[PDB]
Amino acid sequence: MSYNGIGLKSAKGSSTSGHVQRSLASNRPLAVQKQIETHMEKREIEVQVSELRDRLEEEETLSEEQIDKKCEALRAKLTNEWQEQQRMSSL
Amino acid sequence: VLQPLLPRELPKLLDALNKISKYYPGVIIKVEESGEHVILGNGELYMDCLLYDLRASYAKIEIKISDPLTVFSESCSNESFASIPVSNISVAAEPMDSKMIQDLSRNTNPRKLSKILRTEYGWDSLASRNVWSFYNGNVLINDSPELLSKYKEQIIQGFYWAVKEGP
Amino acid sequence: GKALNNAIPGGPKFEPLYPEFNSIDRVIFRVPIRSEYKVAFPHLYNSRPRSVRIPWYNNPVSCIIQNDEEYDTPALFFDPSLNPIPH
Amino acid sequence: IRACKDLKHIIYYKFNKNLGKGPGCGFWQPAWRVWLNFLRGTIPLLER
Amino acid sequence: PYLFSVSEDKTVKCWDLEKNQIIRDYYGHLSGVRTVSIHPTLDLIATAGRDSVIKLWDMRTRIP
Amino acid sequence: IESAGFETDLRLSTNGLGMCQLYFWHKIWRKVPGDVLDKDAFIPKLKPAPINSLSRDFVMKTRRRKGISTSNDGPTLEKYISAELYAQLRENGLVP
RNA sequence: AGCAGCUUUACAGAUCAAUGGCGGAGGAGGUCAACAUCAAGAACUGUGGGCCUUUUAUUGCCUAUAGAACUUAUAACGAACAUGGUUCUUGCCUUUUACCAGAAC
Ligand SMILES: O=P(O)(O)O[C@H]1[C@H](OP(=O)(O)O)[C@@H](OP(=O)(O)O)[C@H](OP(=O)(O)O)[C@@H](OP(=O)(O)O)[C@H]1OP(=O)(O)O
Repeated sequence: MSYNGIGLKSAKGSSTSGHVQRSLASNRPLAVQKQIETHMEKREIEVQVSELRDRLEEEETLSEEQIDKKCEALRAKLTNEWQEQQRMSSL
Repeated sequence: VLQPLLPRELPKLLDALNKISKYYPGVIIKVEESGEHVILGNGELYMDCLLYDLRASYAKIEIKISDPLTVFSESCSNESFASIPVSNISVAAEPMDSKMIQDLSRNTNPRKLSKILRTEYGWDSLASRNVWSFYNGNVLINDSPELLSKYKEQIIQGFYWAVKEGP
Repeated sequence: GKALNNAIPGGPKFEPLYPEFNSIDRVIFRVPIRSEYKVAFPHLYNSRPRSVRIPWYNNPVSCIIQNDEEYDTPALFFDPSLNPIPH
Repeated sequence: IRACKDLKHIIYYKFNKNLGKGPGCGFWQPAWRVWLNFLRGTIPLLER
Repeated sequence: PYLFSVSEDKTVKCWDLEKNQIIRDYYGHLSGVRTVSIHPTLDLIATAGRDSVIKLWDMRTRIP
Repeated sequence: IESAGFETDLRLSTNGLGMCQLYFWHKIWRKVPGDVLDKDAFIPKLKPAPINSLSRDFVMKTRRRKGISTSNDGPTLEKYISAELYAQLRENGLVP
C-alpha cells in the first residue's frame, strides 16, 4: 500500500520487501495621463457646483429652479476662472 | 472542480447536483464555461458530506474531483494610470477604502445616502451623489446628465457583468 | 486504508482492493495531499472512493484530571494544570 | 505460527523492559488462544 | 431464476441468473451429458448422456 | 488555499489533545503575495511556488483550468486596447 | 415536634351476624435436559371491527386496543474469533495436493 503516493501496491510479486526510504540526496506624459489630469481639474469645478447645490438643497429655502440658476452662475464663474488660468499657464 | 468518470453519465450528475443544490442550502454549484462543474462549500467536512451524498445516494455514479481549490477575487492596489477609451466610454478605477469594504461586506434616499458617504467616508460632493450602483462589494460612479441618463440601465448591466468575471 | 490501498504509519498493509483533468499544468500545488487526509475525508481527497466507510469525525477534547497518586490528596482539588479563574 | 511469533515479540518487549535477554517469560495466554482457535477450525476438517 | 447447463465435460451446472454465477454443480454422470430437462412442477432436474441412464436430481441438495 | 488538511495535521500533532474550527463568516479578503503581471516568476512543476510567485501561479493555473490560456500567455492590457497604443505603453515603461 | 386530614400491612382494646375490603391455601440453586426463539420496510405478536385473499383452512392490508423477553447504531447473539467449498483475480512455481492473498457467493 502506497504512502503519500510513493510505495508499491504490495510487496507480493515484487521479489522485494517493499521498504521505502526518502532520498537524502534529493533537495513624455502619455496623452492619457494628461487627459486624466485635465478631467480632474474640470471635475473640481463641478464638485464646487455640486457642493453649493447640496448646501442650497439642505437649506430647503430655494426652489429647484433657483438652485439650478445659482449653480449655473457659479459654474460659469469658475469655468471662466479656469479658462483664464489655463491660458495663463500655457502662456 | 468535478466531472463524471464516464461522460455518458453526465445527465445523472446534473440531476444529482440539482438535488444537492436544494438539500445543501449553503452550497453554490455552477457549471463553468469549460464544461467542468464547480462546487463551493464551507469546508472540507461540508464537501466530504455532499460528495458522499452524490456518490452514494443521489447520483450513484463515479465522479472525478480536483484537489481543494479556493475562490479568488480580482482587485486593484492603485489608481488607473490612464483614461484609455475602448471601442469594438473610458472608465477608471481605484482601490476602495477599507472601512467601506468592511461595512459593505456587512450590508451596512439619494440625499440620505449622500449624507452617509460625506460624513463617514469623506467622499466629495459629486461622488456622494453620482453613485449608480453597489454590487458584490464594488461601486459604480457616474462622475450633460441627460446625455448619459439615456443608457444608465445598460451601463449598469455592463458593470454587473464585468464585476462577476474580471480580466 | 485497505479499500484505498493507502498505508498510514504503523497501520496494516493489504493487497489492493481495486486495480486533461488534474494535469500538473492546471493544478495549484500548496500542500501535499497526505495519505492521512485520504482516510480522514475519504470522499473529498479521493476520486474513486469505492468500498469506503465514512469515519467518526471527532470527540470532545478530553479534560479528565488524573489522581490516586498522593495518598492524602482529596478527590476534588485544583490541579496545577488548570488555568486559574481570575475574575 | 506467525501469529505466535508476533505475539512473542510484542509480549517479550513489554515483559523484558528492564530485564534483558533470557528465559522466564511465562505469559502463554495469547499463544494458547491462537492454538485453541486453530483447533476450532481444524475439528470439522479432521472429523471429515 | 436459474439456468441449467450440461457439457461433454460430464458436468451439470446451475447458474443463478441474478448473479450470472454458478451456484450448484451436480456430480455423477460417467461421461458427457447430452440433455437436461427441468421438471415443470417439482424442484427436480432430469439429465442424461452417454452413460445410458437418466439421472433425476433434487435441485436443493444436488443428490441424484 | 492553505487550509487543506490543517485540521488533520493539528489533531495528529497533538495526539488528540487539540481541535480546531475554520470558518468564513468574517469575509476577510487578502492580497496574495507577488505580482499578477510578473510573467517571469519561477514556478516549480511539482513543489509549491515561492512566495513572490503566488499571484502569478494562481492566475495562470486558474486561466489554464478555465481554458482562458492554451503556456505563459497570461493577462495583458493589449488584449482589449488597440495594438498600436499598447506598443506605446510598453515603451513608456507602464506595462511591457 | 405538636395539632389536623387521608390510608391500613401490624399490635392492643372493644366488637365479632351479614356484606365488603385485603392477603393466602413452597424457596433457593444445578459446567442438568427437552422444546421454542434470536438480523429485519427500524425491521414484534395477540384480542376487536372493516376490506381483500382463501373455499372450510387461513393469508395480506387498514383501523381499535393490550403486551412487546433476548439482541443492535462508530449496528448486532460472541467487547471473542477458526476452517472448508465454488468462482474470479493474483503469488511462488515444475504437475497435483499442500500453499500465497485480495474479492464474491
Ligand atoms: O533472534 P533474536 O533476534 O536474537 O531474538 C531472540 C529469539 O526470538 P525471535 O528470533 O523469534 O525473534 C529467541 O527465540 P528463538 O530463537 O529461541 O526461537 C528468543 O528466545 P525464546 O526461545 O525464549 O523465544 C529471544 O528472547 P530473549 O529476549 O529472551 O533472548 C529473542 O531475543 P530478542 O527478541 O530479545 O532479541
